[PDB]
Amino acid sequence: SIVIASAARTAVGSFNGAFANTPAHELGATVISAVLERAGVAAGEVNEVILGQVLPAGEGQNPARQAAMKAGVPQEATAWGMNQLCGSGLRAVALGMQQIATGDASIIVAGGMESMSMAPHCAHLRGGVKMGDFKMIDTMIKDGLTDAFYGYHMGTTAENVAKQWQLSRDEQDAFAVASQNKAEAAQKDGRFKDEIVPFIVKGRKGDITVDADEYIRHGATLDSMAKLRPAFDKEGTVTAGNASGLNDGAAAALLMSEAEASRRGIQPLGRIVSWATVGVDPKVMGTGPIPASRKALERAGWKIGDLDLVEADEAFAAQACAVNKDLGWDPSIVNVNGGAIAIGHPIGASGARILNTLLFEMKRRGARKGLATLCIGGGMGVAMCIESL
Amino acid sequence: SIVIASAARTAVGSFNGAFANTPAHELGATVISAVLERAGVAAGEVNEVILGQVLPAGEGQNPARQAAMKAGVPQEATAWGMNQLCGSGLRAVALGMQQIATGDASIIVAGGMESMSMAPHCAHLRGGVKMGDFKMIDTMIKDGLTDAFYGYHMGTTAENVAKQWQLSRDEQDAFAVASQNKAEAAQKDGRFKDEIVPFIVKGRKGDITVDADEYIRHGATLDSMAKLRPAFDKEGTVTAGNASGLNDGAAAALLMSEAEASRRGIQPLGRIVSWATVGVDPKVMGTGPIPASRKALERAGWKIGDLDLVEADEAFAAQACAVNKDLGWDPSIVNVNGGAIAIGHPIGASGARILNTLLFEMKRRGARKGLATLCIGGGMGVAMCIESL
Amino acid sequence: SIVIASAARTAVGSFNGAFANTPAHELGATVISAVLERAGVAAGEVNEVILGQVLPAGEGQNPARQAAMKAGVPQEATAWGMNQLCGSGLRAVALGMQQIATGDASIIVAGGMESMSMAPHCAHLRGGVKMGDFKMIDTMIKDGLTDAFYGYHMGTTAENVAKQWQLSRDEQDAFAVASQNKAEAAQKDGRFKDEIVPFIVKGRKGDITVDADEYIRHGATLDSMAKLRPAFDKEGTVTAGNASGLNDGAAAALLMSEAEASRRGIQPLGRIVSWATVGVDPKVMGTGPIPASRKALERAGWKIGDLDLVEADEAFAAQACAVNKDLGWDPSIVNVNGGAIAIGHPIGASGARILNTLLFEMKRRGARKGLATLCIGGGMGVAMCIESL
Amino acid sequence: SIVIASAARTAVGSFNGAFANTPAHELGATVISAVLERAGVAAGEVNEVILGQVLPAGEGQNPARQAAMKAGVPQEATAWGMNQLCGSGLRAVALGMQQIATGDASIIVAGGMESMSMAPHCAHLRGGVKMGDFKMIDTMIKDGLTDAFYGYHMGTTAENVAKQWQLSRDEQDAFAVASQNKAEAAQKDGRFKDEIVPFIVKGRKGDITVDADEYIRHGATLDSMAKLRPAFDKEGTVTAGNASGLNDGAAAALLMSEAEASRRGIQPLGRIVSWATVGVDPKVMGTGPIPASRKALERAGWKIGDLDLVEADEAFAAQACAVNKDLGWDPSIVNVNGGAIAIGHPIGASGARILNTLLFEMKRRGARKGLATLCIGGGMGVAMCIESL
Ligand SMILES: CC(C)(COP(=O)(O)OP(=O)(O)OC[C@H]1O[C@@H](n2cnc3c(N)ncnc32)[C@@H](O)[C@@H]1OP(=O)(O)O)[C@@H](O)C(=O)NCCC(=O)NCCS
Ligand SMILES: CC(C)(COP(=O)(O)OP(=O)(O)OC[C@H]1O[C@@H](n2cnc3c(N)ncnc32)[C@H](O)[C@@H]1OP(=O)(O)O)[C@@H](O)C(=O)NCCC(=O)NCCS
Ligand SMILES: CC(C)(COP(=O)(O)OP(=O)(O)OC[C@H]1O[C@@H](n2cnc3c(N)ncnc32)[C@H](O)[C@@H]1OP(=O)(O)O)[C@@H](O)C(=O)NCCC(=O)NCCS
Ligand SMILES: CC(C)(COP(=O)(O)OP(=O)(O)OC[C@H]1O[C@@H](n2cnc3c(N)ncnc32)[C@H](O)[C@@H]1OP(=O)(O)O)[C@@H](O)C(=O)NCCC(=O)NCCS
Ligand code: NA
Ligand code: NA
Repeated sequence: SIVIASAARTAVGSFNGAFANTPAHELGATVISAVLERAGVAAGEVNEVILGQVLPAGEGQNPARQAAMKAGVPQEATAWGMNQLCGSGLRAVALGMQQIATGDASIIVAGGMESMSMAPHCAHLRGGVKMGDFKMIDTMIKDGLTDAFYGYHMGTTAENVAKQWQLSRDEQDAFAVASQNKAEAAQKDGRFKDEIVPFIVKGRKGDITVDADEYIRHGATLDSMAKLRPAFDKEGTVTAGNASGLNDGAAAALLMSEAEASRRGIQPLGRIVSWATVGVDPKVMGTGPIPASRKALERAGWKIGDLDLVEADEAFAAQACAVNKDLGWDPSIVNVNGGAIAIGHPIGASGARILNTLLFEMKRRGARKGLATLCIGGGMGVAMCIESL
Repeated sequence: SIVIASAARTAVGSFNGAFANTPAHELGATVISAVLERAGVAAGEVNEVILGQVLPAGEGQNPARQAAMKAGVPQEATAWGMNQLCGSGLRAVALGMQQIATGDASIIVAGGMESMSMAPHCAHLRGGVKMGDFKMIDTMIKDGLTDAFYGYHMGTTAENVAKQWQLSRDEQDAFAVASQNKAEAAQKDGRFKDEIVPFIVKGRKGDITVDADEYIRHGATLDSMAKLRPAFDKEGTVTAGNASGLNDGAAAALLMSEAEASRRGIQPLGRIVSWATVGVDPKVMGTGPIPASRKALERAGWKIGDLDLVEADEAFAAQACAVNKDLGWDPSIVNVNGGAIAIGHPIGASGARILNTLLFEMKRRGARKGLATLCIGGGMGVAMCIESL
Repeated sequence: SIVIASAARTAVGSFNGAFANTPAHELGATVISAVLERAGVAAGEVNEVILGQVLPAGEGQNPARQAAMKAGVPQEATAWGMNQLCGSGLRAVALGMQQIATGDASIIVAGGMESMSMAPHCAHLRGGVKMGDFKMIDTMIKDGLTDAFYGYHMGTTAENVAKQWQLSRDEQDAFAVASQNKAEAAQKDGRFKDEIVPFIVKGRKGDITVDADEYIRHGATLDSMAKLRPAFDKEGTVTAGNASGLNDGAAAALLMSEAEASRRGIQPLGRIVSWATVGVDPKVMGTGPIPASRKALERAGWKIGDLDLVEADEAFAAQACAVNKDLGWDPSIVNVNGGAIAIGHPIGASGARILNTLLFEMKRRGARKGLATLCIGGGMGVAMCIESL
Repeated sequence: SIVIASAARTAVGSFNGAFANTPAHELGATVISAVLERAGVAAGEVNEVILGQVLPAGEGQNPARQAAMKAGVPQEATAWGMNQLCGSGLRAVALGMQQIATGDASIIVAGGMESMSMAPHCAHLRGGVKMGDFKMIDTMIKDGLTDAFYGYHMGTTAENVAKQWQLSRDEQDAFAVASQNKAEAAQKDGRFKDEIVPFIVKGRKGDITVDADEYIRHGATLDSMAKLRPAFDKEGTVTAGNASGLNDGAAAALLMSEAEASRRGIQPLGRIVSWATVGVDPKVMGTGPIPASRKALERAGWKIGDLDLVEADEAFAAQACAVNKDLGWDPSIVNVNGGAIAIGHPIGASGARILNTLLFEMKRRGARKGLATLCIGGGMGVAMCIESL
C-alpha cells in the first residue's frame, strides 16, 4: 500500500553544538531537499510537508511551512507542524501515510525537526508584573522535558520505572556503555554515511560542513560512567550518562503509494505495514513503547519473533531495559548501531531519526521485517512496522 | 461514513478579557467534557484527542494531553497538538476524521484551543548576551501574526488583497458593520446558546460564569466604523474595525463512524463529506480559501449553488470580500450569525469555532449542505464540506 | 554658618499612580526649579546638584545631572547622585552643607528623587543561561527593600522590633490611624500647600496637574486597619496598613552660607545646626533614628526637651513607636502633620520630603528648634538639627 | 589636614574575565581589608565607607554597606555609594576627606568598586506590555556609557573631540600603543605589585588567585592597532584599540587627619592638598580634566610646572591627547606606567585606580607633587592634588 521512497537525517548535534544557532526549519529544508533528491522527485510534486516539532517558540509562523519553502517546495503545496512530544517525529510519518491512504494526497514529506539549542526563555507579561520577582521559563525544560501532571522531569519517570523493574545503577550503566560502543563502532564502519545528508552551517567567518554525529563519545568506559552522580533523584539511579542528551537534528521520509513508486522506478526504502499509539501512566511514560509495540505488531499479524531488527528509542537506559525485558525480543537485533544515549535525542525529530537508522540498516543487512518505537511524555507510546520490498 | 456526533465551543473572549489568565488546555477541557456529554459518550471510549494550537509557548508538555486528562479522558487514550495556523481548528477535525477512516480509531474529539492573552514574550538566551540591548519577542505577533517570509503583519497581506481586488475603505467598513450587526442580533436572539458551553473562570475573589461572546460590539454603526485610522499602512485601508481581533477560546467536535452513531441512537450534527487544503502566495494568503473551498466542493461533487449555508472566516474584511466575490455564493448565506470580525479570532481554535456555528445553524434552519473555510498565514487555505443526515 | 535658603517637594505619588510613567529626574527637575524660584536665585548661579536616589536602573547616565540640566542649571556646574537608602534624601543635604562648609562650593541644590514605579526588572544575562529558568529580579524589592545580610524584607526587620519592644498589633494600628488622621487634617487645612510645587504630567491626551498628595486616605477607620492580614509573616503583626507604602516623588533644599543669604536679602527657612548618621544591627534597622538623633542633638548641644518640633520618619508603625519610646520626646510635637504611613515613602526622596515638612511647619508655627530623622535599611540612621533664623 | 594613610586596588579584570561572576562588593571588601592591614588600622576603627559605584543594579541594598560588613567593619559604622560616573572613585575620596575636614568623622575608607561584567539587562514591566516586542536594556551601556542628552555612546563624544582638535587616527593609535607598552614595562618590572592586593575568586571547582592586571596585552603592535575598524562612527577614528575597555575591579584609600596619622606612627602615601570638579559641554565630555585640573592647581596654589607626576585617565586616546595638549604638562610625567587604554577602565573604581597608581609611583620615585584627573560623562571633570610628607 504505502511505501517510504527515500530518507535522510542531518547529523545529530550536541546541545549548543554545531547547530547552536541554526533554526530548526533550516535543518528541515536540507532534509526535505535530501529525500527529494535521493528519490528523483521534484519539489513541485510534493503535496504536503508534515514535521514533528515541540519547540517552535520564537521561530515565527509555522516552521514546517518555512522549511518546505526554503527547500524549494512550491507555494502551492501545504505544510503543518505537529506535536506528540518524542513521538512527534515518528507520528508525522504515520499521519502522512494516512494522507495517501485516504486519497487526500499522493506525495508527502514527513518527519521531525528540533532545535532544542534555539529554544527561547519566555514569561507571560501582558497583565504586567506589579511587584516582585518573576521566572523566565526555559521552554525546552517546561514544554518538552517536564511532566505537566506531576511537575517533575522525565528523568523522574525513569527513576520510577527503575524502582518498578528494580534496575540497578550498574545494570543501566551497562546499557549505556553498550549503546555508546555500538554507536562508536557503527560510525567507524561508516554505517551512518548513507542516511546522513550533510548540513552547511554557513557562517560569516566561514562555512562549516556538518556530516557526522558529534554527540557520540569514543572511548566510552563503564568506569568513568560509574563516576557520574544521579541527575534528578539525589539518591537515585539515573545519570547524565545512562540517559540521553539534549540535541538538535532533523529527519524525514518521502512517502507515496507502492504503485506510484513503480511508475517512477523507485526502489522504496520500505513499506509501512502498520502503526499504533497507546497511553500509560505519566509517572511511567517510559513503558509506552510496550503497549504501542504490541498493538502495532498485532495489527500487522506479526509475532514478536518475526522481527529481524528493532529500533526502540533509548530515552533512558532504565526504561529501554524495561521495554526490552517486558517484550523480550532478541537484544542482538535491538539498536544494532547504538541508541540515543550515544547518538542524541532531538525531541521532535527523534522518531524520524530512528526511522532512518532502522531503514538504512535494514537495507544494509537485508532484513525483512523491522520495528521502531519511542516513549512519550504525558504517558504514551508510538510504534511502527516496516517490511522490505 | 464519518459523522460529527456532537460539538461544543466556549464563548469567545476579548484580548486580555474574561480569559486573560485562562490557559488554553482549560478551555479545551471544558469543551472536551461537553462534546462527550452532548454525544452521550463516555470519556473511556475516546481513542484520541487532537487539538489545534498555535501559541503553546510556556504551557507545559503537550497541552492537548493536558486538556484531555483534565476532561476525564483516561491515561490510556492518546493526545497531540497540531499547527497549521488559523486553519488548525478545522484541520484537526479533518485529521480526526482520517483516524477513523483508516481504521486506526473509533472515536476522536477534535478541534482547537487558543489563549492569545496567555502568549508570552521570549528571547533566545543560551549563548548569553555579551553586551547591548536585545529584544523580547511577543510570540503572539511573531509566531501567529507575522509572515515568516516577508516579515510583515497578516494585516499587510490583507492590504495586498485589498489592492489586488481594489476593495475600497467604505467597502470593507460596510462588511464589518454587517458582521457586527448579524453577531449582535444572533446573540440577542439566542442563536449562540446551543454551541456555547459555559466556562467557569475560577477567581480567588469569586467565581465567574462566561457563556457569552464578549467581543461583539452592540450598536455598531457605519459612521464610527469610518472614524478609525489604518492599522497597517499610514495611508491604507485596513483598520481595527474591519479586521478580526486577538481572542481566547476553544471548540471541539466528536467524531465516530456513521454506524457507531446509529448503534447509540445519536443524531449527528452532520456528516463530513469532503475537505481540502491548498497553498497560495504568502503575500496574499487571504485568497487561500478560494482554491480550498473549490477543491473541497469538487472532491464532494457539489456545485457552488448546492450550498445551503457557508462559514467563510473573516480574518480581514479585505480578504473575505474577495473570497465571496470570487466564488459568488449568495452572501445572505455566508456568516449568517456574523463572522470573526465581530465574534473574535482565537487562531488555533478559530477553525473549529466556525464549524460549531455552522453545524448549529444548519440544524436550526434545516439546511442540508454546508461548508466552512479559513485562510492561513504563509499562504494556505482549508475547507470542509458537511451535510446533515 | 550654612542655612537652607528655600525648600520644595513634589506631591508624593502612589505606586503606579500619578507618576507611574514619570522618570525620577523629571520630578527632580521641577523641584530644583522651585527652590530656585522660591529663593530668588537663578539657575545660572548653582554650583552643584546632589540628589539621593536608590533605584535609577535604566534611567540613563547620572540621573542627577539629567535633572539639573533639565532645570537649566548650567553645564559648567556639576551634579551627582548618592545612595544611603531611606536616609539618602537628608544625607544629601548634610553633604551639600559640607561642600559649602569646606569652601568648595557656594550654592548647592540638595535632596532626593525616586520613582519606585519606574524601577525595572533585571537579570544578569552576559554569561548566558545554558539550561533552566532564571529569575527576573525586581530592582525595587532587591535593591531597596531586602536586607542583603539576612535576605528578608524590611517589614521583617519591623517584626523584629515589634517583638523586642513588645508592641502589639493594636498599638501599631492606632499609631497608623493617628498618622492618617493628622495627615488628612493637615491636607484639608492646606498645611501642605507651602512645601508642594505642582507637577505637570505631560500626556498625549491631556496634561495633568498633580499638586496634592494622592496617597493620603480620607476617613479611614480603625476597623478596616484591624482587619488586615500580616504582610510579612503569616502570623505576624505588621501589615500594609501599618507600614509605609511604595511611592514616587522628589524634594529639595537650596543651600548657601548664612552670610551669602544675608547679602541676598533672603530670609532662610533655617540654619543647619548639626547632623549625624550611625549604624545599628541590620536585624533591627528601624532603631537607627535613636542613636543618630542622639548624636545630632549632642553635636548641636541640645537636650531632647529643647526640641520644638520633630519629624521622625514612619517606615513602620513598629519602629516609629520604638523610636519615640526610647527617645521620650513629647509625641505631640512629632509628625504633627502625619508621616510616611499616610503620606508615602519614595525612598531616595523621603529624607528630603520630611525636611520639607519640618521646615515649613516650623515656619508657620514659629518653632525655633527642630530635628529630622529616618531609619536606614541594613542598619543605619541619620538625623539633622535645624534652627530658625 | 587630611592624608591618605594607605591604599590598595585589586588587579583590574577583563570584561567577563577573571571577575566575570564576582559582585563588586566582594572586590570592595578585599580592598577595605587591604587598606586597613596596610595602615595598621583595625576594622573596628572605621567610621564610614564611601564607595563610588555606577552599576549596582541587582546587587542588593547599598553594596557599600555589604562591602564594609564583609571586611568586618562594625555594624555601628556607616556606608553609602555615590555616582559621578567615571569620576566616582576619585570623588569618593574628596567626599571622604570632607567628612574628616568638617569634623564629622575620624577614619574613612573611600574609593570605588565596579563589576561591569555583572551589570544586568533590565526593563520596566510594572505597567505590563499589552502587545509587541520590547527592549531588554543593557544597564552597563545605558547607565554607564551612553550620553543622556544626545543619546550616543561615550565614544562618540570622543569622536567629537577628535574633530575639534584635529587628532588623526594614526596619532590616536600611537598614543594607545605607547600606553600599552608603558603598562607592559611596569607590569614586568613589578611596578604594579605594591598597589595590588590579591583577590581569591572562590570557585567550587578550586580557588583562583587573581593578582595581575589581565587586560594588559604583551607585545601589541602598531600594525594590528592600525587595521582596527572604527567602533562608533563607521567612518570615524576611535576604535576598540585606542579606546579604553570594559573592566572589573576595585580600589580604595584609608583616610584620616595628619595629626591622627602622626599619633599612630603612620607614614601617609600623601597629603590631600586640593580637589575640584567642573562641568563642560556634554558633547566634548572628554575635556573635563582641563578646567578641573586647572581649578585644583589654582586651589592648591600650584603652577602646572610644579607637578612631578600626573595621572590623567585615558578614557579615549582622542580625549587624553586633547587634555595633554591643552594643559601642556610634560607628557613624559603623565601616565608613566601606562593608562586606562592598556590597563582597563572599571567605571566606578577608575578614579581610585589611578589614585593608587599615582600614589605608589610617587612613593617609588620620590615625587613630591602629583595630580589625578578623569573625565565624566554628561560634561564634567574631577581632579585632585597630592603632596608627599
Ligand atoms: C540528564 C540531563 C538532565 C543532564 O544534564 P547535563 O548536566 O546538562 O548533562 P552533562 O553531561 O553536560 O553534565 C556534566 C557531565 O556529564 C558527563 N557525561 C555524560 N555522559 C557520560 C558518559 N557516558 N561517560 C562519562 N561521562 C559522561 C560529562 O561530559 C560531564 O562533565 P563536564 O563538567 O566536564 O562537562 C539532561 O541531559 C537531560 O535532560 N536528558 C534527558 C532529556 C529527555 O528526557 N529527552 C526526551 C525523553 S522523554
Ligand atoms: C488589527 C489589530 C492589530 C488591532 O490593534 P489594536 O488597536 O490594539 O486593537 P483595539 O481594539 O484596542 O483598537 C483600538 C481602538 O479602535 C476601536 N475600535 C475597534 N473596532 C471598532 C468599531 N467597529 N467601531 C468603533 N471603534 C472600534 C477600539 O474600541 C479602540 O478604542 P481606543 O484605542 O481609543 O481605546 C488586532 O486586532 C489584530 O491583530 N487583527 C488581526 C489578527 C490576525 O491577523 N489573526 C490571524 C489572521 S490570518
Ligand atoms: C506593605 C506592603 C508589602 C504592601 O503590599 P500591597 O498589599 O501590595 O499594598 P496595598 O496598599 O494594595 O495593600 C493591599 C490591601 O490592603 C488595603 N489597605 C492598605 N492600607 C489600608 C489602611 N491604612 N486602611 C484600610 N485598608 C488598607 C488596601 O486598600 C488593599 O485592599 P485589596 O488588596 O482588597 O484591594 C508594601 O506597601 C511595602 O513594601 N511597604 C513598605 C516597604 C518599605 O520598607 N519601605 C521603605 C522603608 S524601610
Ligand atoms: C570599544 C568597545 C565597544 C569594544 O568593543 P568590543 O569588540 O566588544 O571589545 P574587543 O576588545 O573584543 O574589540 C574587538 C576586536 O579588536 C581587537 N583589539 C582590541 N584592542 C586591540 C589592540 N590594542 N591591539 C590589537 N587588537 C586589538 C580584538 O582583540 C578583537 O578581535 P576579534 O574581532 O577577532 O574578536 C568597548 O571597550 C567600550 O565601549 N569602550 C569604552 C569604555 C568607556 O567609554 N568608558 C567611559 C569613558 S568616560
Ligand atoms: Na545599608
Ligand atoms: Na580651561
